[PDB]
Amino acid sequence: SMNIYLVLDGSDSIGASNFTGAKKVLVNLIEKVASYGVKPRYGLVTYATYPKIWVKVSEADSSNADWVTKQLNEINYEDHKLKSGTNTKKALQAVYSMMSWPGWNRTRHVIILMTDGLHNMGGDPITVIDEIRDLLYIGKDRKNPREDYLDVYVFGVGPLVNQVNINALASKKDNEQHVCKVKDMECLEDVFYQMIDESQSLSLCGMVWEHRKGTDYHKQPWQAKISVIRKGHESCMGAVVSEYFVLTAAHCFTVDDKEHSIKVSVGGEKRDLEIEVVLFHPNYNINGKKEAGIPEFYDYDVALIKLKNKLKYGQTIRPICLPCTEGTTRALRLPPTTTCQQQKEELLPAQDIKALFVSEEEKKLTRKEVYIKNGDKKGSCERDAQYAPGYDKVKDISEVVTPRFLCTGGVSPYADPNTCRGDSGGPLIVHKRSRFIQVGVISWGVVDVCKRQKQVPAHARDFHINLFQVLPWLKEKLQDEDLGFL
Ligand SMILES: *C(=O)c1ccc(NC(=N)N)cc1
Ligand SMILES: [Mg+2]
Ligand code: NA
Ligand code: NA
Ligand code: NA
Ligand code: NA
Ligand code: NA
Ligand code: NA
Repeated sequence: SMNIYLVLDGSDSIGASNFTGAKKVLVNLIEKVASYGVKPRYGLVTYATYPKIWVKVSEADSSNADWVTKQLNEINYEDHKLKSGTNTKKALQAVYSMMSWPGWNRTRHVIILMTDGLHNMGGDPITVIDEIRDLLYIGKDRKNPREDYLDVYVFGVGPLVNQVNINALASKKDNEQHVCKVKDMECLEDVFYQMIDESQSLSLCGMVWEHRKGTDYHKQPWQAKISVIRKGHESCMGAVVSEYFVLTAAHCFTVDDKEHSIKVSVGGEKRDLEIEVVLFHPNYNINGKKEAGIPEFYDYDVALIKLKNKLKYGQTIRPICLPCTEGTTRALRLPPTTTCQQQKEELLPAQDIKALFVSEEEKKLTRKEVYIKNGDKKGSCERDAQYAPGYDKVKDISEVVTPRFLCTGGVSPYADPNTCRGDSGGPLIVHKRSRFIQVGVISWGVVDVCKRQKQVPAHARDFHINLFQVLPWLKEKLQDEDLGFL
């Protein structure tokens, strides 16, 4: 159990612009905490001469991150009156009231105070912290000091901050920093990682460690690089979907590729991983429609690689969320009664869908933003497939562009970058609730525009396998991977 008390100075010396900026910091904090699957109870207080309580921890809705964010969003600087005074002592007493009683020893308390430290009313605020420590039995007995149950963070607001007062109120813990200037984004970023336990979220799909010290492996933890030694060697990308499986494209391999010639690499490890076997989608067949004028048919272009050794999740090796699983429901912060159709309506709505994929560019991994044409622009994106090499004589183009495909690329609504051969097998991702959900697998394209090319044609479209359209296979092959498919 955890309680987070947001206390915002709304006095005269803060000013409108910086008061709003302060809320932004808090809004972003709530969002990031929620993204980690953590559900604390929130206290929301603004103050000047007196405190104004917007949210109390005892309220049932205090643990609803959307509701709290809504409250914070509605708070207007001018709402808080009597700005000529600044009584920080009182602000902390309001927090004291939320803790006092008319399993307590199991609740952790985190106070986040945003002020310039210039109180000109009431006594010394330090006194209240002392009362709070006493109330929570902290620093009273060795072997049970319970220092872990309280954290007092003070974020200095504005250009004219009184460093001494701010330092005085903040917790004092070894190897930790509890004081930050609001504009010092490095410090604020470090605070988060001192507050939330990374361990409690290792089993969560679509998670990324976003710290500034992070590497490409940290930013794309699910990313797997696949090598096939043959003839000309093959290179494909893939995504970790479970401790044993990596999802990629079927065309990356042939029935003539032997297990030992296929190596997988993850997490920035120097070593390669050995595979047990490749599971091609049963309906995949690149020569299945030659008669219809389709030299290579990419329908059902997906495959699951079962590794020999089970992976262990860490900040450089994590699974990406898959459609219609309980993991994606939680990642989206939706009730347990959510259905596959509902996740679909949320992830793949009938419109241009903001999405992204990853592309290696000379050792480094980069994110490419694209738009999935799933609205009244879809038919046009698909028809451009008629301009693909070897597809000039396909009778009905909808015979090559099956319902299994998602379509991206083009100049509308935006100039979409294109996938390169090396990106094939990689995941087409949707970024929601600060989490990453895989909606497709990079398969093929119409125009060869890879270095990425200068300017590309308006018909340079790319196709990807819609995971929603191969769910029965994913659910069947991954039934024992504890992913909780719906
Ligand atoms: C994957 O192997 C892949 C993806 C996209 C393309 N683009 C084009 N053929 N234009 C090729 C290969
Ligand atoms: Mg003031
Ligand atoms: Na709400
Ligand atoms: Na002690
Ligand atoms: Na950890
Ligand atoms: Na480390
Ligand atoms: Na659930
Ligand atoms: Na769909």
